[PDB]
Amino acid sequence: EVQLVESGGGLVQPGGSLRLSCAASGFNVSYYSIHWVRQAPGKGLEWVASISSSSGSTSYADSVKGRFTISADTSKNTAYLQMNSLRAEDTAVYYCARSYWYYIWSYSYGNAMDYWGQGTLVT
Amino acid sequence: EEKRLSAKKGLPPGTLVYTGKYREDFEIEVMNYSIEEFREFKTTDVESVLPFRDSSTPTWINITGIHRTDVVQRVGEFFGIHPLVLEDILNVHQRPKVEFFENYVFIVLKMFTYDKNLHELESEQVSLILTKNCVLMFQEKIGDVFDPVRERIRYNRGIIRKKRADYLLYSLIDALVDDYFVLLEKIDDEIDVLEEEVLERPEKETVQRTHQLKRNLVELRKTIWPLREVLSSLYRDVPPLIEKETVPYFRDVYDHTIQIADTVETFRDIVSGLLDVYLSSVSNKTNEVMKVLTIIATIFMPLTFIAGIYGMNFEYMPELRWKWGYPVVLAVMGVIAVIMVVYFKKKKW
Amino acid sequence: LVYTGKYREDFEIEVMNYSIEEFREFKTTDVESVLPFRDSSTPTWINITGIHRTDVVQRVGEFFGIHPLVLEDILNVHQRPKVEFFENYVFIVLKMFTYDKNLHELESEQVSLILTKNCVLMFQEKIGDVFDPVRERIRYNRGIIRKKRADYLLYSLIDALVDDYFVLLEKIDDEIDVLEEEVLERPEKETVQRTHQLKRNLVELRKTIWPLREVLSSLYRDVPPLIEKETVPYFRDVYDHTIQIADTVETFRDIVSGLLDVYLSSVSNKTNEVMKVLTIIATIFMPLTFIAGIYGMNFEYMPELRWKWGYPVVLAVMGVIAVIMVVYFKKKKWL
Amino acid sequence: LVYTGKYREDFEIEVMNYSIEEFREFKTTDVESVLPFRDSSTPTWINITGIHRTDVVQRVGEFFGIHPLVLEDILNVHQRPKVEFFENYVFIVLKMFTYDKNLHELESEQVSLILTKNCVLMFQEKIGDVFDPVRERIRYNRGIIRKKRADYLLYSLIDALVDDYFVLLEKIDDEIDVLEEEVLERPEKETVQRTHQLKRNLVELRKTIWPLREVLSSLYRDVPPLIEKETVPYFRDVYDHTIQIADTVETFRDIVSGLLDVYLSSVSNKTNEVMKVLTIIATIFMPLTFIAGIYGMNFEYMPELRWKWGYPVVLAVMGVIAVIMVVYFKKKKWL
Amino acid sequence: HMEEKRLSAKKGLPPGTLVYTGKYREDFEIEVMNYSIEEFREFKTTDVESVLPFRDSSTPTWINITGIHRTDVVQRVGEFFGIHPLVLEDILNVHQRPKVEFFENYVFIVLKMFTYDKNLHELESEQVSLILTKNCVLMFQEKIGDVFDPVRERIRYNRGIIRKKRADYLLYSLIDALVDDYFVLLEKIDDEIDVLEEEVLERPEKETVQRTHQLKRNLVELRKTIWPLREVLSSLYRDVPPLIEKETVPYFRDVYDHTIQIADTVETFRDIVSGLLDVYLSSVSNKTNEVMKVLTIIATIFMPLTFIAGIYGMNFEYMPELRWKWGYPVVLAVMGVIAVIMVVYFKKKKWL
Amino acid sequence: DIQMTQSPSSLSASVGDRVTITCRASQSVSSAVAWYQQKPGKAPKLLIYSASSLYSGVPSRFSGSRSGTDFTLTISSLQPEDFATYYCQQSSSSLITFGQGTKVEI
Ligand SMILES: [Mg+2]
Ligand SMILES: [Mg+2]
Ligand SMILES: [Mg+2]
Ligand SMILES: [Mg+2]
Repeated sequence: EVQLVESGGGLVQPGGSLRLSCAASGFNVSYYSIHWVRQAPGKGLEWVASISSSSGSTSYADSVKGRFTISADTSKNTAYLQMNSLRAEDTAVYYCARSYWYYIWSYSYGNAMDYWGQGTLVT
Repeated sequence: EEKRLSAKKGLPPGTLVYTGKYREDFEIEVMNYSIEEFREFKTTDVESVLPFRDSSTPTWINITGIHRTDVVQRVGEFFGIHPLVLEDILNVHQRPKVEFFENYVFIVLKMFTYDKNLHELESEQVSLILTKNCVLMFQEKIGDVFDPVRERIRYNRGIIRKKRADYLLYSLIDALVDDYFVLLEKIDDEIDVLEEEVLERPEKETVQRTHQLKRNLVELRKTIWPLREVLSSLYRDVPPLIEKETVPYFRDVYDHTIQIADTVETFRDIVSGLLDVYLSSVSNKTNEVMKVLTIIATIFMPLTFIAGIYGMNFEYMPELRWKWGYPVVLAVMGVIAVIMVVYFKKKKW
Repeated sequence: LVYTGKYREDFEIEVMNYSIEEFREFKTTDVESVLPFRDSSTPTWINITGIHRTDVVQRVGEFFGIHPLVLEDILNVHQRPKVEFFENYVFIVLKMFTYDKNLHELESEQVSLILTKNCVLMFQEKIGDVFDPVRERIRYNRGIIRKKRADYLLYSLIDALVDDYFVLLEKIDDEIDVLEEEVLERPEKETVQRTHQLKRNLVELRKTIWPLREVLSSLYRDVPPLIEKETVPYFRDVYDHTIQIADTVETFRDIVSGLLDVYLSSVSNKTNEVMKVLTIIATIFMPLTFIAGIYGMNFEYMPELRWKWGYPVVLAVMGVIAVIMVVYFKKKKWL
Repeated sequence: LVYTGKYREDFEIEVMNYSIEEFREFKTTDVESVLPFRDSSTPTWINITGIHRTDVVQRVGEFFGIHPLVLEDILNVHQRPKVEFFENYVFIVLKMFTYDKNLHELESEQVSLILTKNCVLMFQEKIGDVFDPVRERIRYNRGIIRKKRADYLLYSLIDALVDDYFVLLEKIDDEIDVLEEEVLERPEKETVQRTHQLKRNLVELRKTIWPLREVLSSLYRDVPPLIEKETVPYFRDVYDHTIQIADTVETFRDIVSGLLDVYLSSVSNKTNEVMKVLTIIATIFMPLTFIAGIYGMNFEYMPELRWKWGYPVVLAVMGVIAVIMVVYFKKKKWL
Repeated sequence: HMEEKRLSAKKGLPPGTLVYTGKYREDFEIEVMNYSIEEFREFKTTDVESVLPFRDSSTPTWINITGIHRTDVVQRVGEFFGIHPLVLEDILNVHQRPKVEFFENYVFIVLKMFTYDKNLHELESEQVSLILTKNCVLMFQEKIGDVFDPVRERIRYNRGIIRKKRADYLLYSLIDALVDDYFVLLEKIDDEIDVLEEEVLERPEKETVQRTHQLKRNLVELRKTIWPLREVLSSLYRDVPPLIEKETVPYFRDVYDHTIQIADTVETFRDIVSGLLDVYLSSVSNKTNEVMKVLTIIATIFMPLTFIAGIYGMNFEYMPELRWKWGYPVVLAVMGVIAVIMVVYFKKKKWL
Repeated sequence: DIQMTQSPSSLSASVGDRVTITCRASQSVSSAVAWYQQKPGKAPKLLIYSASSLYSGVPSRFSGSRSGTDFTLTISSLQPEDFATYYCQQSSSSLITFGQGTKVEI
């Protein structure tokens, strides 16, 4: 019932900017968290950003700190990741993931990326 | 009841998080029983159950799988429910409680499951919310102890159809207390089994099981005392939401809780003694080894030195060729051993 | 007027004035330099690391108007957390904890904070602290601390302290898990010592965190005009964090107190096993050596004449008796 | 009428008059000084210690119009802390404690608070009290105690006495600290004596704390007409501190119970170690002496006379037997 | 439950008989204290009828029936005062936990008076039943002796406000006196625990086990009595029956708090006795450990030495038993060195 | 920033044998670590969360374990589809961080 689809990537010259849109079906972005993750082909996964549209709190990776801008249109129920000044390493597949937190102790909280999108190439 | 949702570290502000470890399934089932007709409505969608807020007839909404936090938030918003009530609903690790609001009554209760062949007592939190003429109910795993009420509503047995939502809440709480009673019966069975096993076969597994029973009884105590308190508060004054004609029935439930409380310490006492018994019992086993060892010394250790006293390589030894000296001394030795064995038979060792 | 603490190794004074435009800071032992900042309209963070020197503390108190009783309390390192309020200044004492992974103990330091006008004065005891996050936030303009008045500085100090409490809780959780595998799989006496030390540490954590919860709750609910109405929700956040810490410490104590039971009760059945081996070996060999002594008795009048081969018969008798002892055992399977 | 206190050594009277404009000090032991000061406008506080001098206490009671039943309760010392409310005054019974070294038994002290108009009095049996904080607060003009009436005086005295439990539990913490090494490296009878003396002290402490909470609740709930608000939340705070005391004492009780359990374990393990040493010796030597007694026979005809230095061969066999006997213990980690 | 609350049917008994369940038949007495604001009159009789006309007395009256073993008097009082036969059966049912029952005409309370005799460390219970009806309070006692003497002194000399008020205040006063006696017995239990601690620590005797176990059973029964009494006082405070008049409802909260303290004390005492058993086991373990050490230190020196003695009991054709240059003295030196090493090892390991 | 190391870099095995992968952190994280599968040309799929808890629909052959700051994934009974690239995460901090990646082959 829950589906994530990404659009708006695939090719852009280095030094430019491009915005990837994440559309969620059978699922409300209001009550969950949306994560953008990166993976260069043949390499490992790399977390990029996280947005919680309920409050607007925004978290960015140490690689792309300030470089990117993540937001979420609750009315349109989408998550936007706008990348600026694309570098050589940024050519990779970008994945959109649903997040839900769980409980370990009263002081430690952790989330699991249970749902994932298809993932779109960007160069 | 506080005006502010309590914050957490490491979470974005205003986040509601499920706490328990149950995520297998999700289900919604609605029972709108009227004075003459009833309906059963099972579904997975949440927009279908929401319109049932303003139904004139009493309604029983049951939601399984509160791991789906968004459904809980949506239903709370649609019913005018405080955010802290939702935080309490989704926080499993808390004792049973009751809170009175102007528009609804909120109750947190525990129902237990006990498994044979795996002596684990498992607690599942259920939240009851009496709002207007409806009863919202939040479980966290499939299966409950409220089937008898379901058959009562289905087959018109009893009084439930005649009455309003307060009687439905009473029926649910009474069913939960009856489940507590059957839990106590199961624990009685296991504690008798454990008492016999400890008293006649003390090993390490018995001590592990006995301490497991100790922790289970402690958890039952910790969950049954707040249950007694909340039943008391439910029947004591409760002006706004519950009609007076119902508060005698709640009275009975209160009585039951008291009984349960008494019983648990009875059980507690037994297991609180059981550990001590085990020690004695295991010492008894060691004593038996003692007995054997003592015997194998008493009739064998002394004989040796007499078997050495006149078994020396001593030149000045008179009885070297006495007339049948060896048979007579060996007969005396056997007599000594026999009489000392009889002496230990006098002590019954 | 004596320093109760036993640490006097190092002393330093460090100050930062800051504003929206630009900030200045210095690290010098001069005590007169802090005085003019009393008149600064900007908010300033003034820290005196060494409190062993009573003269500097007295001078700071007399310049800033601290009452003598709380000034004496500042030197009293053995004091439970509390608050005190005045018409111009407020005084709060907290504790900072250092925990080592290898050495299973924790060290406590008394950190005093005084908030007055536009200046926040900290009295530590030694070098090394957990205010590096907020300090870097001020230096690098990260966050909104520079925009806000002097009160957000006190809020940020308390925030950093509770974050340090959280990292300590992470370490304690780590050690508790490791100890869980240890007691489940390697039960011995140094495990008992380690568990007991951990229990004492959690007891200390509880008895210090509860007064700190009271400190934060009183600072929030009282909300004097000095503490301002703009930092109130942030203090509510710190209060909720303290709630988290207290619940975590409580459940950790539950676990660690429950760890030791089965091992302690497991005694007195190993004695059963040592008795079992002792008795099985004794009841086999001691009667056998008695038989050897009887048939080896040097009496000079015995049937030493062989007839049938006697030595093999005696050895076979010894073997048969040993076998019958072996058979007689484990019939009741007690061993 | 009848004196029942155990102690009669000292007899001292000390009165504090606290006001915004000034503070008035009492010295000496003039009994007739207090009576004309009955109706002073400013709130006043009177300590009378050593009520063994009965004539003084009956004189001051009669001059103050106290109920004779209240005097009978005051003289009696085997009385639980309870409060009685009257139109003219209010009567509170309470107990102080003190702890001592080299004689590990804490002893109590009957103190009868009496609040009449703006006057607050109490009757001690021994010199000294835990009222030093409130006394120095009054003398040195700290906080807002000076401005408020005698109800805040009662609050401050009760709060100081409640906070005395903090130093009592700190003394108990020190004693537990000593007992830690005392039991972890010297399992001995006196360790048991000391530990359970601590246990009885803690249970007696909680037993006395319960009526203290009861009387604080009785003051806090009724809201007497004389106590016209502005001090009730302070009494609620004292209730919170009482809850803190109860929790901390329960935690200490759990710690010392664990200590008694670990002493049990240490004794059992010492028995195990001794009997394991016995077991190892017997296991390694019984077959050895059996082999030695095998060749101690006296047979005329033997077939084992010579095997290429057979005696060294049997010695090597015995050595191998001893080696395997001591070694199979090593795998099982026995000892 | 509460199914129609009708009379049971025991099989040994005839269909309707009410039987006394306790074990006291020595005493019988009726003590009446009829008091008002200005005067008070009291007397003692054995004729039940002479106390019947006090039901309709406007002033409060305190009837006391000592020796409930006489079922005829109890049944006569119940018939006259309109008390249900089930309540009479509960009155005569000594073996029963405390409870409180609210009826339209009267309030029924069951309480236990505990007595503790030192030097015979068992405690005895005596059931006392209270029935508050209109302007009268009936008390039923098993045997002579009661803790209600301070209430009698208050009534006689006109101390306190007890003379002015109604029968509900008298019921409060009786229950308060009973709870004070409970505090007294808890103090005696504490004394017993102290003495037993001395005995269990210093002298690990056989009989100390019996004393500790009977003390533990006494604490169990004390808890099983305290808890229903706490529920009784809670119901008196909160359920506010019409006969309490609502002016004395703050008086019952004090007794409720007293019961709370009593329950806390009994729980702590139970834990302390649990610790007593462990300390006893510790001392007995040390007692056996000493003799175990003695046996060990004898064996670990005299098994190797007897092994040395035996190993030269060998008889071969070619033998080394021929003495070297003073072989026997060097053998004695070797055994002495072994013994010295072993005794040093005992000194090093610190036992004997 | 916090970094997680996942070893071994590769593991070649047949079916029916236990497969163990370990995973550690620069500083200890309590339990907020999760294990994910990845097929060639497919998005990652959650296997384990909270360092020891199976997901819903995941087969029980997979099982996570924790020992201080040392997390492990084990496959007691391997199935032919198990061969894939396995990843950790860290969720303790707000700054999520993966492992390097371990590929299981035949
Ligand atoms: Mg010889
Ligand atoms: Mg021997
Ligand atoms: Mg021999
Ligand atoms: Mg020999």
